[PDB]
Amino acid sequence: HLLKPLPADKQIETGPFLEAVSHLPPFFDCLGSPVFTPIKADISGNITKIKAVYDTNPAKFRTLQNILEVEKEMYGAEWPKVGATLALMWLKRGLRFIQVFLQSICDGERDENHPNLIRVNATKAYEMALKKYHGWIVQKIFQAALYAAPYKSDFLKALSKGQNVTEEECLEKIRLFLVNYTATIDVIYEMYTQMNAELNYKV
Amino acid sequence: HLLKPLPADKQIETGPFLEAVSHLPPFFDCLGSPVFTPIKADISGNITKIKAVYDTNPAKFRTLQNILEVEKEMYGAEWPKVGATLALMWLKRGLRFIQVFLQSICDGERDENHPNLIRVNATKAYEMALKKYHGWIVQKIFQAALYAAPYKSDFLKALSKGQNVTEEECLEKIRLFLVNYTATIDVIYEMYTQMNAELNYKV
Ligand SMILES: CCCCCCCCCCCCC/C=C/[C@@H](O)[C@H](CO[C@@H]1O[C@H](CO)[C@H](O)[C@H](OS(=O)(=O)O)[C@H]1O)NC(=O)CCCCCCCCCCC
Ligand SMILES: CCCCCCCCCCCCC/C=C/[C@@H](O)[C@H](CO[C@@H]1O[C@H](CO)[C@H](O)[C@H](OS(=O)(=O)O)[C@H]1O)NC(=O)CCCCCCCCCCC
Ligand SMILES: CCCCCCCCCCCCCCC
Ligand SMILES: CCCCCCCCCCCCCCC
Ligand code: NA
Ligand code: NA
Repeated sequence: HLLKPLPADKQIETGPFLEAVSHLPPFFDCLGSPVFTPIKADISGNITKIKAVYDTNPAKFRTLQNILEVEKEMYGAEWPKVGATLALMWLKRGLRFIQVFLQSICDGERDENHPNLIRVNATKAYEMALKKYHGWIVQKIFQAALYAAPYKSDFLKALSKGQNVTEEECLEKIRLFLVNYTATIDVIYEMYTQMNAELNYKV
Repeated sequence: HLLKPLPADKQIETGPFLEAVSHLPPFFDCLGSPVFTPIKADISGNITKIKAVYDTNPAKFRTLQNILEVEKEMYGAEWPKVGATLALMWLKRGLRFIQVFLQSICDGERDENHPNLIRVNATKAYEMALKKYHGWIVQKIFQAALYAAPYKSDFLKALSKGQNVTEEECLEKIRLFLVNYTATIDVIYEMYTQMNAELNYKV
């Protein structure tokens, strides 16, 4: 479930984007703990919200840019803290977490003392994508939750279950996925900047 | 939204029980933090599951005892870790948490160093109702989450907002609620014992 390549105009079609990222919450099951259940629910809830908006008028909401532009017009001063704009503001952070996490694993980043954990990789991704938006209590909850993360080898095997591929092949496929995925996330973040749609409030 | 008194036969009608406890998740908002959102979702999800079972045949599922008896018959060896029996096994723990927490506040239990927090009351309730069913990682997550709890005075005011009553009056109304609520929870727990429907697994 690769993302589509970016067109020259860098516009991201909403329908296909939603279809693609809808495949990402299931992989949370690959972490193997109920600790990750509310996480999968938050990301799913963002996707549901954006889809619900889109479905009201797919042509009006053809692209993610259209969502922001249209909602900016539709709403008052509560924008961008409303609607699919808010849902995508949070979704992009989760998407970026996943991106940074996977990229870190693929790049061979590891605690040389504990080379088969994924805590360093998840911590980096958390720092880069989400931490700034969490108050100290939520940050404490993340640090605790990371102990529930699987072994690296197990996580990777879970990502390729049934395919009977080597770890090296699994990582090559992740790297392939990361190309259009990273590009797409980067464009989304830049659009939030350009539209002055980004907020910095903590939860 | 008082619970009904217990009849001589101690049978608890499912429909009215569900209607009554459906009023309890909203009061989570009285804690004033997003930290409690996944908690309210778990308890709501149990109530939804039990209601969904009940709705298949309200007469068959007339009482909570009926639910356990019928599901024991309907299911194989997966019972009691299935169905509305499992949902109620977890719901009762949340209900008991609430009971112990409220009763502790009403009984004047406090950290004399910090008399306007509710951490001691919530810790006691957690220890008595849920802790045993949590692995160490989830227990760490609870301890962290408790820091998000409101001041006692604020929590109580939030429970009576609009009514313009004193704290003393608010607590008298809580104490009234606790009579049939405690009795009902105690019967539920005893039924799980009698039916050998209780499990001790940790999450
Ligand atoms: C039982 C004993 C007691 C203990 C219970 C305490 C439990 C406390 C758990 C707290 C955290 C649950 C995770 C969810 C966090 C969320 O609060 C945030 C903000 O969530 C956003 O809020 C907005 C309003 O401000 C809108 O409602 C958004 O919704 S809208 O659709 O309405 O616009 C919504 O996503 N999302 C987040 O921070 C994003 C989560 C992304 C995670 C990325 C993967 C990381 C994996 C990490 C590895 C560990
Ligand atoms: C974003 C950065 C990363 C950080 C994110 C990490 C977040 C981790 C949060 C973890 C905890 C969320 C709370 C939910 C816990 C639940 O896991 C448990 C068991 O839940 C049960 O599981 C069963 C299967 O075994 C069935 O599915 C039940 O469902 S069924 O309906 O299918 O049968 C379900 O209730 N319920 C519980 O432990 C019960 C909760 C009761 C709480 C009572 C009020 C206490 C208030 C406490 C004050 C603090
Ligand atoms: C601390 C664990 C958080 C890990 C979050 C990753 C779960 C999603 C996995 C996405 C895999 C998509 C790969 C497709 C090639
Ligand atoms: C650490 C905070 C957990 C508190 C859980 C209590 C929330 C539910 C309040 C129930 C109030 C019902 C009173 C009716 C009279
Ligand atoms: Na690179
Ligand atoms: Na007493």
